[PDB]
Amino acid sequence: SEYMRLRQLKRLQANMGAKALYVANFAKVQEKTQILNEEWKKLRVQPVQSMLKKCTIESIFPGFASQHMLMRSLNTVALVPIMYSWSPLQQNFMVEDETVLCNIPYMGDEVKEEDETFIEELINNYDGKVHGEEQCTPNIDGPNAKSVQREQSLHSFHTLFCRRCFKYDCFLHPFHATPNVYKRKNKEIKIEPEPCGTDCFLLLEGAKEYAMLHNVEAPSPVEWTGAEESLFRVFHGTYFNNFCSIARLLGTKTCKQVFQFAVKESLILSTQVYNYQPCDHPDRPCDSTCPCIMTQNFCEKFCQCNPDCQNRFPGCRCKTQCNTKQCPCYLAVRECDPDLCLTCGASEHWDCKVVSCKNCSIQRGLKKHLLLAPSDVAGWGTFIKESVQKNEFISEYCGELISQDEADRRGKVYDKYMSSFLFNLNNDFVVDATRKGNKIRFANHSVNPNCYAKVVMVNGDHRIGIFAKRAIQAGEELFFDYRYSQADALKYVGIER
Amino acid sequence: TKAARKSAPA
Amino acid sequence: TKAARMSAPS
Amino acid sequence: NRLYFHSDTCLPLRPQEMEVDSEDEKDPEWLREKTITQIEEFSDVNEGEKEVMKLWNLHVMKHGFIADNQMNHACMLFVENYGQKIIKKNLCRNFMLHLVSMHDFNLISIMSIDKAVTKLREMQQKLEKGES
Amino acid sequence: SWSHPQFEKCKYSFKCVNSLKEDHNQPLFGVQFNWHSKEGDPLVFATVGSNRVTLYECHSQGEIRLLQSYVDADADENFYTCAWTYDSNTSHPLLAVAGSRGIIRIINPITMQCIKHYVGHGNAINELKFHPRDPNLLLSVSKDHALRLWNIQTDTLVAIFGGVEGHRDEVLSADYDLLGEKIMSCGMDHSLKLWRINSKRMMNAIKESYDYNPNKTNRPFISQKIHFPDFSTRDIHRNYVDCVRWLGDLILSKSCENAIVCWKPGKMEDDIDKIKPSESNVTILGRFDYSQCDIWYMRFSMDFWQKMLALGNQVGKLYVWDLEVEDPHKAKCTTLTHHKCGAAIRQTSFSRDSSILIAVCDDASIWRWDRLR
Ligand SMILES: C[S@@+](CC[C@H](N)C(=O)[O-])C[C@H]1O[C@@H](n2cnc3c(N)ncnc32)[C@H](O)[C@@H]1O
Ligand SMILES: [Zn+2]
Ligand SMILES: [Zn+2]
Ligand SMILES: [Zn+2]
Ligand SMILES: [Zn+2]
Ligand SMILES: [Zn+2]
Ligand SMILES: [Zn+2]
Ligand SMILES: [Zn+2]
Ligand SMILES: [Zn+2]
Repeated sequence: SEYMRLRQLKRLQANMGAKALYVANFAKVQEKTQILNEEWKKLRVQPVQSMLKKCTIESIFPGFASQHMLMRSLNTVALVPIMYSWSPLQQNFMVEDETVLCNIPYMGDEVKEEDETFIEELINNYDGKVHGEEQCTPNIDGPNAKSVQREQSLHSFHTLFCRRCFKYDCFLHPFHATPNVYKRKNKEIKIEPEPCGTDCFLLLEGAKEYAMLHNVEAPSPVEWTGAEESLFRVFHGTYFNNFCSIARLLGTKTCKQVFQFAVKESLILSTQVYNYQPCDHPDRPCDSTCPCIMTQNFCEKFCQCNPDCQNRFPGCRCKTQCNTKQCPCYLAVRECDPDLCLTCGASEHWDCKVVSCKNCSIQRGLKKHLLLAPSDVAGWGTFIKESVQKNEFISEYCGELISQDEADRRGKVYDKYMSSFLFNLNNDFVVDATRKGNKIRFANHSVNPNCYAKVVMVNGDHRIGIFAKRAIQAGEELFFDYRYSQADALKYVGIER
Repeated sequence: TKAARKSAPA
Repeated sequence: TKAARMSAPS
Repeated sequence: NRLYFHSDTCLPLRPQEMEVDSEDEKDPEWLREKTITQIEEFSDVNEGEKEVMKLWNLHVMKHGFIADNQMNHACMLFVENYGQKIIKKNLCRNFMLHLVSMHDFNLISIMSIDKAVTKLREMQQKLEKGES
Repeated sequence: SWSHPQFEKCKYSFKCVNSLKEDHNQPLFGVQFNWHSKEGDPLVFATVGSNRVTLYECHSQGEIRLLQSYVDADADENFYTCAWTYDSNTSHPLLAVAGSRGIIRIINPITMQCIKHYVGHGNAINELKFHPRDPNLLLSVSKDHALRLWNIQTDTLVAIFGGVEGHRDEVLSADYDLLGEKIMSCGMDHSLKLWRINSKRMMNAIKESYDYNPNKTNRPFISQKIHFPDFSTRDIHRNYVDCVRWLGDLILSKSCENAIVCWKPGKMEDDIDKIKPSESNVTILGRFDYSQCDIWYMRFSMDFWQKMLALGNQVGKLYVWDLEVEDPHKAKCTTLTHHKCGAAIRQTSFSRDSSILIAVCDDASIWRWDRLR
């Protein structure tokens, strides 16, 4: 009940430490300022002396007469356009919706009721939330390693790895709440024909028979560390009864010792586009309930459906550059899959200068060298270093990947400040090059542009590509049609050269 | 609720 | 509510 | 015919600088620091798993692997480049777990695991020979 | 004005000896005493406001004499800040000025002409600061959400502080610590961020900026792009943080909430240099309560010895606190008022000897307060 004395006790403890700190710090302050003061006494800087349009400085205290001085003009300087800070990106960076508005955007000190209303409705989009408003498996390589199950030893890898990006905790895709992704489809089951083989398990009586039975004996005494045991369960799930190899991978155990441990363990226990998300309905096939069929997307190499699924896009058998409607991938508004398109050369040329399949540009990041300079139309513009021919890929429009709600929340202040970097990708996502992006973000709007945008399905991801509408000469500024409404085009991107 | 102003109103 | 966005011909 | 500017520092471009592109980079240094600090935030993941994941992520970022067919090469390329640091940082067991996980994900074969571990051991003996 | 009753008045006392008014009648946003003035030489200060930067000389019996007067050719220029420095080689004092356009200009008052100019900032410059030990290193905070560190000897951009973990909105102020090892920055995003410049990366970048010769190379000077601060907090103030200054190892910061807070990163015991960038704790040592300072862009200042702190409010009142106390909650205050001073005080400045305190207002007036012997 009388918690007051313990709360006041902690206030008292703090107040004493604070005065002790403040005093000790003030001593340091006086010590470092004496050092700076000493360095000052060494230098002899020249005193500033007295000195078109005049200036008059009037005093308010009687006894001081008004002063006049003829104003020295400061030379004209070259001004560069406005630009807020941004970070470079060559691939979209996924971003979670914000709960609390960082701060109220400053926009003047005038008495506008409509402006005060705007601030009220901005806060309401965050739901009144504005800042300031009213257990772990121990390391197997370490000394503290436990004897653990395969599923448990691999848990972090299985959980955090992105099958699509090939990276742990990727910045693009959300976590695959289905475990079939890390379930080996084609099992590698093998047993060595001849012994490895002085300490080979095949020399043990009735051992080869047991090995073929899973997919008696003899005792021969080994001390397994917890780490050795855990590594065994991991390798056993991938190698199976190929003890010749498991022993080789352990290194710290013989083929017979590994086999004897395996036996011991065996006696235990239509205009709109929709986002793509891989399907995983392990019993029912790809039907009206499958997310892929629902969202009008093809099943991909990442889908967990049966390989002989009709919904899966098959790639192409092209012997051309895949840059015409004659290529199925191109026709479907898709970049060639490096694991399906095996005839056109999309699966190779990783170190080559020329690529044989011209339907790879986005996934390979084969963008042209863009130059930044002040625009002839508005703000900063993007200029092409070298001449490009018609329909040649120029650059992907990269940026933060945000939700439609997050886009409207951000867009609210973007449109007030009269500048936006939002670009609709699909019904689920908006690419926002405001905070992170690349040089193609400075492309201005033109009702008669030299570039065009196209959202392409590139390896299970929608990506905005910017291509040449006609042949562009070197040094030209790039423009594309923003496709705003008739009204919005006049409101925000009105200037036409 | 209210946005901070850099200068006085009138 | 809907803020301006650049768009590509679908 | 006009004065160009650097996209990073808003500073201008001397004529002799137009041959290099500031954005000819798949893995910006902020992006690399971002993966390292995000992997470190995992409370539930141990020190060894964390360190391996960071190295692997920096490796795929540097090279920009996009196809499943590149994964056998990527694993060998990883032992060749980061292999010295794996032995040094005592991470061979966690690397083997990473390899097995790639196999479970249907990205690599048993030949890949065998090859990779053989190269790691071959270069372990090479380091050992030099530390004597 | 706080929870700890102070009955004794401040030991320092001041009297108003003069008030000037510039003809342009626009807010005077900045005032700096040239602390590099040689001992015995007269006290010289500069004021920025509108498109002008004029210099003044302090004399006995409250006389303020008009030394120099400059104007930008550009009518739409509005200067906000200034910083004094000296040319190491020639020993001429230089004055750096910046404002709305986002350009830094270095003025050589000895030669009466604008020598260097730096254009690069994406928007307005809210504060300019020189490194306390390297007079060529100039720090500029900006409305573009970034801080830039420039080497004025080689005209290079040493580093840009900002990006992935930088300020989300305008950077209003920043300050180097005593020996220029770190910077503490603040802004509209209600946050204070630490940036260490004694790190291997930064020390090497400064060394390199001096070695850079454009004549002897084809490539540009690679500037460091620092996206991650060494500490960040949002738990001190609940509004735009417009002023920050180091009190040795502690921080003094203010928002538009009528208090200057004395805080430190980490728990009470935690040392500044052992602070992990993940540090989620802050400690409040004290507060300096005052009234009517509800508008943002009002800067406090200290003397050379950091013995006293001065702040002006929106109604022309000036507060001076004696920082040489045992408890920061018991700092004595002397409040200076004048019947003709009622404009918002934008900034204050003490002379290096601390004998004169100047205060500039929104009505283009200057106020001279002389410390009583
Ligand atoms: C994607 S940004 C283009 C880069 C921008 N000009 C800059 O300097 O940061 C688009 C914004 O630039 C401006 N803008 C782009 N094209 C324009 C045009 N044709 N006329 C006027 N303003 C334009 C508008 O503020 C628009 O919302
Ligand atoms: Zn991914
Ligand atoms: Zn064997
Ligand atoms: Zn399906
Ligand atoms: Zn399917
Ligand atoms: Zn599917
Ligand atoms: Zn094809
Ligand atoms: Zn194809
Ligand atoms: Zn192809």
